[PDB]
Amino acid sequence: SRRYDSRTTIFSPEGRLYQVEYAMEAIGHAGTCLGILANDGVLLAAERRNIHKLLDEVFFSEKIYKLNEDMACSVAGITSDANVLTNELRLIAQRYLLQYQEPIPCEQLVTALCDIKQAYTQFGGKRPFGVSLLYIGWDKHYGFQLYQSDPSGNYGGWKATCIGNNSAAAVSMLKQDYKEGEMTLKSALALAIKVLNKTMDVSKLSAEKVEIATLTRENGKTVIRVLKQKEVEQLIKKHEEEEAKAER
Amino acid sequence: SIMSYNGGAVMAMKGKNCVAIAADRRFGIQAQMVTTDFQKIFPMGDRLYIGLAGLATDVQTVAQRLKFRLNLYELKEGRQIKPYTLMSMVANLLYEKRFGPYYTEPVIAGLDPKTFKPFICSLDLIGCPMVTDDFVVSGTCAEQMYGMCESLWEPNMDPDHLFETISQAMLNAVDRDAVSGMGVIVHIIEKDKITTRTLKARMD
Amino acid sequence: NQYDNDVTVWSPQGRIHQIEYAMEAVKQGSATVGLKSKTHAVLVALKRAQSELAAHQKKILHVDNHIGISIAGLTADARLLCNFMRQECLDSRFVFDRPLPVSRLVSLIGSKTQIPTQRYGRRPYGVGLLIAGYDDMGPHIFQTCPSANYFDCRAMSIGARSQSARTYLERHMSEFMECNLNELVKHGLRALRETLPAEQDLTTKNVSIGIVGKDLEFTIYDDDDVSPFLEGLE
Amino acid sequence: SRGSSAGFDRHITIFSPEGRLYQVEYAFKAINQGGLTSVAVRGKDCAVIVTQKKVPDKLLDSSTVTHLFKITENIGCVMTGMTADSRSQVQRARYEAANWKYKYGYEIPVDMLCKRIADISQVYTQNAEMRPLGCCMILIGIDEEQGPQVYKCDPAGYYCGFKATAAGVKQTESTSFLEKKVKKKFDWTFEQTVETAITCLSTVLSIDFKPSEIEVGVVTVENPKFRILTEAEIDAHLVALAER
Amino acid sequence: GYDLSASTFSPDGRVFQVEYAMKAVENSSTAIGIRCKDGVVFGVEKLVLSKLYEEGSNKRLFNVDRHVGMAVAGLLADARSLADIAREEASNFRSNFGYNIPLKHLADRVAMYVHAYTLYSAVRPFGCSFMLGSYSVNDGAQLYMIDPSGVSYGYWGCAIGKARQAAKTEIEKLQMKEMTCRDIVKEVAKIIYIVHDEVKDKAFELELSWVGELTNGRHEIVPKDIREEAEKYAKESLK
Amino acid sequence: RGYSFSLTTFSPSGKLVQIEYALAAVAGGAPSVGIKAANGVVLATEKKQKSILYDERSVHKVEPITKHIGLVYSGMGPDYRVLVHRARKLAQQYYLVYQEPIPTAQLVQRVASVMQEYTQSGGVRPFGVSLLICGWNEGRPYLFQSDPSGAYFAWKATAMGKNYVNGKTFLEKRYNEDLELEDAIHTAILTLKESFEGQMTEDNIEVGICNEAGFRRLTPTEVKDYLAAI
Amino acid sequence: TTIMAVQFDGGVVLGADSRTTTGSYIANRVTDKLTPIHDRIFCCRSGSAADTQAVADAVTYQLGFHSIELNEPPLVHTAASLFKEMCYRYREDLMAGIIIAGWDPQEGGQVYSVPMGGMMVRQSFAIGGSGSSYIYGYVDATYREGMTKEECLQFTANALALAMERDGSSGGVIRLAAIAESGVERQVLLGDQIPKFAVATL
Amino acid sequence: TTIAGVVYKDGIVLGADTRATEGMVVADKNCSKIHFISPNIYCCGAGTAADTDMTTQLISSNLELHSLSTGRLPRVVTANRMLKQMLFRYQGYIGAALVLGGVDVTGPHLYSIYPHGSTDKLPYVTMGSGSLAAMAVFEDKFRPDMEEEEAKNLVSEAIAAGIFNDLGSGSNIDLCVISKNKLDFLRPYTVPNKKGTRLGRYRCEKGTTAVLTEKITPLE
Ligand SMILES: *[B]([O])([O])[C]([C][C]([C])[C])[N]C(=O)[C]([N]C(=O)C1=[C][C]=[C]C(C2=[C][C]=[C][C]=[C]2)=N1)[C]([C])[O]
Ligand SMILES: [Cl-]
Ligand SMILES: [Cl-]
Ligand SMILES: [Cl-]
Ligand SMILES: [Cl-]
Ligand SMILES: [Cl-]
Ligand SMILES: [Cl-]
Ligand SMILES: [Cl-]
Ligand SMILES: [Cl-]
Ligand SMILES: [Cl-]
Ligand SMILES: [Cl-]
Ligand SMILES: [Cl-]
Ligand SMILES: [Cl-]
Ligand SMILES: [Cl-]
Ligand SMILES: [Cl-]
Ligand SMILES: [Cl-]
Ligand SMILES: [Cl-]
Ligand SMILES: [Cl-]
Ligand SMILES: [Cl-]
Ligand SMILES: [Cl-]
Ligand SMILES: [K+]
Ligand SMILES: [K+]
Ligand SMILES: [K+]
Ligand SMILES: [Mg+2]
Ligand SMILES: [Mg+2]
Ligand SMILES: [Mg+2]
Repeated sequence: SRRYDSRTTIFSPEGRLYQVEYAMEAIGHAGTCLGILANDGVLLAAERRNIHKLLDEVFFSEKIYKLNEDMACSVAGITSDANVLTNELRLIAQRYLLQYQEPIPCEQLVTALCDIKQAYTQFGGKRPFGVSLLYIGWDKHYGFQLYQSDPSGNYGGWKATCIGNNSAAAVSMLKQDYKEGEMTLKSALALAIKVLNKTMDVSKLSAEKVEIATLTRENGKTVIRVLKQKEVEQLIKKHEEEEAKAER
Repeated sequence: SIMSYNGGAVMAMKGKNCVAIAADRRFGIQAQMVTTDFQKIFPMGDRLYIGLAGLATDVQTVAQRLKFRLNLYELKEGRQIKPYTLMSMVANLLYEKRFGPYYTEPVIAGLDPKTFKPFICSLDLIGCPMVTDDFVVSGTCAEQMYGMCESLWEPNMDPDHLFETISQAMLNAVDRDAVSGMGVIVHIIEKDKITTRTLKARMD
Repeated sequence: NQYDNDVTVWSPQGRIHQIEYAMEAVKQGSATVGLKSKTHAVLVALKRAQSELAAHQKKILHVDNHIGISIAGLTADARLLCNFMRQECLDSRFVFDRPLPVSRLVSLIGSKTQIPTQRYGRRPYGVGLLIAGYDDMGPHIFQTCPSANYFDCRAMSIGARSQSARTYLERHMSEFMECNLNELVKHGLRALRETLPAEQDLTTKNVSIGIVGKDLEFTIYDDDDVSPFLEGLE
Repeated sequence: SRGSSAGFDRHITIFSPEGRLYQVEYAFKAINQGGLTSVAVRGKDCAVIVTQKKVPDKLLDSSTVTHLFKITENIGCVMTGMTADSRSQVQRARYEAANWKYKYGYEIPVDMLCKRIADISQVYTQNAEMRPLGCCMILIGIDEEQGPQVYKCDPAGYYCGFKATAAGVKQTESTSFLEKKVKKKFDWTFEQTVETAITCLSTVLSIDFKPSEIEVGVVTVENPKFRILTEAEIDAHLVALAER
Repeated sequence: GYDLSASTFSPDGRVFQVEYAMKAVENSSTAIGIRCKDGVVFGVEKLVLSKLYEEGSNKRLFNVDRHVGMAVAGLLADARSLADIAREEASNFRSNFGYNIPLKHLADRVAMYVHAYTLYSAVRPFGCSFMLGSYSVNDGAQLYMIDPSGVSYGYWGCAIGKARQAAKTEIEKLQMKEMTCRDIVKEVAKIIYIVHDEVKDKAFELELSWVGELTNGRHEIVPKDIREEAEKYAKESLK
Repeated sequence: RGYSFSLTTFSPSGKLVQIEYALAAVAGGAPSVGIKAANGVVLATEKKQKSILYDERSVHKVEPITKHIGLVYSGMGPDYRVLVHRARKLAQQYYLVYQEPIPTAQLVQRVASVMQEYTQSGGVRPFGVSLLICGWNEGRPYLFQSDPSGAYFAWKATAMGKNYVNGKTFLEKRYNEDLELEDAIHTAILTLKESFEGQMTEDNIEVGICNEAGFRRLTPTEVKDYLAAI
Repeated sequence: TTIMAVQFDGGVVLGADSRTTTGSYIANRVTDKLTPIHDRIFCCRSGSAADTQAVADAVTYQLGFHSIELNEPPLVHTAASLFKEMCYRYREDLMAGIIIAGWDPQEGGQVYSVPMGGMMVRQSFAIGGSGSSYIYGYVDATYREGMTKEECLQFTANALALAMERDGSSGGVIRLAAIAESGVERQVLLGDQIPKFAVATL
Repeated sequence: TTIAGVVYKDGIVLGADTRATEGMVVADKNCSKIHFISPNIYCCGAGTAADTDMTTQLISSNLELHSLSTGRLPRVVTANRMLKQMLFRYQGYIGAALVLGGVDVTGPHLYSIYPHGSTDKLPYVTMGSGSLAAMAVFEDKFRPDMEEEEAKNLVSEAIAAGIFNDLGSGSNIDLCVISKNKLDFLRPYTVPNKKGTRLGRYRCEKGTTAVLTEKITPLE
């Protein structure tokens, strides 16, 4: 019925896709989520939105998802949409493993999902998924990697980036502090806390309010860990000590 | 008989706080040995292994398809699969092919990932499960295997005695079967380690 | 207005504008006339030519040995319907080894052409037909419309300025049943000629004729073959 | 909010800005288009359905004018609202019941039949392409453990069991009448069930009925088969009421 | 606007698209049925829109089974499609259950089919009302009428189309329960002549059919000689 | 046929307004409360129960999904009956494969996924309900909420429906982690008393509990007993 | 199996033996082969137990729904027609030799046979199943037009008894039913109540 | 397999042996053949084991969905119809031979259900390769309205007959007793068969088995 169809998969007069844009506005308001590549690993750090006192704490994270042995992701935007997509990512990764008997290379996993997102902008008359993702991983072709994908079905690789609230500000701070070819996990962790300290300008930064996951290699095996609150507090403490030095 | 085309044998056995699982190593096609290091026992967890005998192609398919399902299971759930739950997962996979089955009859051996209690079971080719408190066997020399396990197995065996019993049960059983053998591999599964051995064995 | 874009939307007057608009496609086609006697059914049609160098659009189509049609409206719809008719006729000869009675074929048309008038996103057929046939009940002329209604006729005209042709046919219809063939076709031509501007005449280039009857399978006369019928409009 | 509207929220079953479903609300209005009212009451021994029977046209075969329908031998129903919609719903209920008996080997409980019809109506409130049915179904039957039952479902897909209930134009007024009468009764339970039903109807309409102006259906613990009272049987109740 | 789809209720709880379809039936010329002692008779005022049309063109009286006649008003292509639905239903009933479909069941089944076209944006309601008539020794005479909403009732007498009310008021004068079909055809012809507006629509054919003891439960056209007499009676009664 | 286009779409500010309007149907529903005690869970709800004419026992808002899992909601009742039916079916599909009762969190994930579908799939609106789902497994109690978007959350205690904002601050100033189930039931009912209007009886509230022994509704007589103190 | 039914003025009598076999093991010695399809319509079943049970349950569903819709008791002829449709359509997958008998207000007592293959024929009386072979000559000699209900019962009980003695796949008890306007009366002849005919010793 | 059931005064007794075989070899000495359907309904299974397991699990699951909806105790007839309609649909390719018994609002009910979908409602039944031995015991000894203990004795005697006379049957006797008031799942009821003891010990000391290769992988 033509009267009620909002026509979600058509061009506007400038060659634009309005839903896609509109989905990108949803993302910009969601929890800030950054990724940082280092020489010995990759990390994700995310603002938590689940922070009311009466919440119960039952999973090992709020917005960090393990995809397969060698890969994880974080998300900004519509949570239920993110659940459908991360489920689909796990399925694609297992289909590839079944067929080839090796892990899916990171970029291939991202591309496979982005093609699904792409389809939702071109046919079927449905709303797109209101999700942007950051993907971290290791494979044998390009080692440690970080990708970003959005509701247009576009992706790229990054050394450091941010999606969600205050993204532009977070990327400026990264442009200025990030040392191409010279970062370590320990210095990326410092930078991530620096960045979240500034971009959560409402208000004072706490371990209850962020989530950090690291992805490293140990004895020929990928290790993916969500940092415990003791460690997050310790990094916050070190960042606060470090800013005391800032003048003299 | 379809199940004897490749031959082969697996068994598993329970001891005190430990389990053992073992397999012959031959990959052959009717009379002809093709290889002598063919894998039939696959990790499904740190302390949980599945052994498959039967048609080699289905041994590989079932292991691979099972792994697919288990990995999705573990990612989705909080956690490592329980032995009994693996059994049910395999049962369900085999019974979906009730009217065109995979020709394999697995055994499972492991320790509960939280309680470390020993578990062993086997299933027929259409997914009927059977848990036991002693041993299970599957392959072209099942009768031979039964005779050895019924005579040698005892309750509450420590790791060393379990290893000797499963090893002697396997070696002597496959030595009465033309299309099984060319080596034996044995995994002993304890709380704090896995011990993997290949046995001095007949090669004819 | 809000009521004229969907065949599924009744107006507050109990009308369906899409069906009425489809009927306009027939009123703007070139005129055709159909009439019958006791023994023959005849169709006569004016063919419109795009330019001075164009052939002139076919108006009369063979359906089966005992059935032919004249068309007005969307030519593509005319062919689709004609192909349906043809198939219904072949089917009945295949199954029963006898011609499909003309009144049953027309019923099948009514039932087929009604369906898209009641489903969203479908449209009526934009064609009207005159149907000439001969079977055990004698000669027939039927008319079909985009509304899926149909009519059994002593004679009929549809298309542009057909009112004139209809008047002529009413004026002389008491003569038709007793007419020999030549007389009957003459009558069809005189009716058709009423539809023309005063200047213009029936010629071998613009007239097409279809005839079926007791001893005659459905036959089409075009170009030089219409000249016998045009000479002696005297 | 308070009667706000965006987009197509009055034309199809999407949510309005207060979270309402206007099309569902409009289906309740369609129930009253018919101009009729129905009442149903349950006691310890029986359940009764009473409805108005309006035959304005003398040329009608009045034996074909009914809103009382047998669903199974043991489950009766009164329908209120748009007639063709109601008939369709009655057909679906007959199908659901017969299907249940074939698959499960025992008669569908009245609660389950009412639930199923209500769940089917629910789908029309969430899918955009069809309208709700503008009718309301009241079901009576005897449950082996719970005794006589009266159940009602509506175009929103809501359903409930009742001590007594009503539908159609005077539903509210009936509900008040019935409410006031039960609070009076010990163990909040009706006892003269046919009389209560007819009286309720008679008050809220102000009519004083002839026996051809109402229809009466019953199920009883002693006689669980759904039965329709004849004119004479209804008259005996009307007369016995008139005389106290 | 609230009147463009059968899947949209208005705020007052109406389905205007069904009402609009009803208006197409009310624009049509009048059809009547009367049930009597030994059968059912149908008459239709059949407007002749051109003298070029044959006698009998555009019948509004149909045989839907050997024992069941149908009389229609409204959009004629929709009515004919409904006559096909009724035929198919009677045919299927005979195949599945092994006997002639009872009138009431046929009426209810085709009514549910009509009803199904009043729920959805995907399709439109039928623009026709129709009567079904039959007779058997076991069931007696029966006359049902179905409208575009899918409502179905039984009647002693019924009229549909544009002079519906005038026709009913004449039908009410008859004691039809005590009359035979042979008597009633005359009265049907009489009534059609009364409600026919001879100023506004100039020419009409009377169409008559019946089913009763006298046709052995078969629905049949009234024979030509009897129709002509009934016309002559109707015309002279108009005087 | 079925409309194949989404009826929920993004607005120019990035909002899915149908979902927000579904949430408004939830906010206008009758109150519900869930409290996770140390040794169990209580779910409690108000009946928007007019009339003495209602047979209060004839339909329940607090419903079993499995022996160990139960649900309550705020919002539209008939929408809720759909989700109850699908949750039951999902729990049984899991049990057939794995031969173990579905963990509470796995049941919530699958139900929440169904609610997500109804925010994108063709020709349908979202569900106008929020679910509170209680369960016991891995030797431990669980309380989850699942909302019309398909988002879900684990709570220690919460409130939904009319006056939920106040309900949550009432619970914030009253819940402790070491609290027992009998006390929790008490505080759950006090939370409903905050926004009641009517005088509470055992016939116009419903209470369900979940512990090691399983999930069940409290009986009218048991509720009556807890209502004596209140 | 041996099944039979007989028409009388006002009703029908039905009967069956009660033996179910798998090979020559008796899996039920007191089978009820007379199954109510509606208040006054029964079918006698022979052939496959699984097939005739599934078909009878299906026709019971169809007939019940039809009857509610029409708001009248169903015709015996309708019940037989529905068995026929299903037994004919699926004749390649079913093994079912059925007798449908009952009472309706329009045609009274009626007996129809729907033998394997799915034809349908009305008869004064009908016999079927493997044991019927042994009683053709007996029923053909003994049948008389105009038998009473009681005579129909005795005629049925005797025929069945004779078949049961000879047919290894028939035996056990004789279940009888009489159907009339007034209702259904069932009874069982067991042991000494089964009619008795001497083995012909020297 | 030997499985059986009896209706006694106040309920149902179901019985079964515990042997499963693969060919003419015992694969399981302690197979559980009396399956849960609902808290008031149980079902013994014979025939192809994966089929009996899967069929009973599916119907139990669908019945649980049914009772969750109805809020009432399920009925034996409902299990019987579901089982038989599914088995008929599969035309005997699902090789489940069942003894279904329970107690519902209308009292005790016992059915035998065959693979092709026929069922027989009876006061005593038996199924499996041992079913004729068990049935001999019942024909000889069954009386209507037995007390609980007599019924239990009779069932276990019938299962013993199958155990000792049928090569397809063995090991233990399991019973399930179902009344309005009680469910007694008695597994094992009796252990009439025991392995003999081992006269000579074969405790193979470490090093008896020669080892080519060894890898120890430590775990957390
Ligand atoms: B009668 O026709 O001899 C009788 C009538 C029947 C009860 C309606 N039929 C039988 O006894 C037939 N037996 C069965 O159909 C039957 C019953 C139980 C199990 C099996 C079975 C079928 C296939 C494989 C294993 C077991 N059949 C008999 C004549 O075949
Ligand atoms: Cl993986
Ligand atoms: Cl992988
Ligand atoms: Cl798979
Ligand atoms: Cl043209
Ligand atoms: Cl054109
Ligand atoms: Cl027209
Ligand atoms: Cl025209
Ligand atoms: Cl049934
Ligand atoms: Cl009272
Ligand atoms: Cl009208
Ligand atoms: Cl669409
Ligand atoms: Cl449910
Ligand atoms: Cl469960
Ligand atoms: Cl409960
Ligand atoms: Cl036969
Ligand atoms: Cl037969
Ligand atoms: Cl017998
Ligand atoms: Cl049954
Ligand atoms: Cl067996
Ligand atoms: K809708
Ligand atoms: K039987
Ligand atoms: K015999
Ligand atoms: Mg060897
Ligand atoms: Mg060799
Ligand atoms: Mg078969």
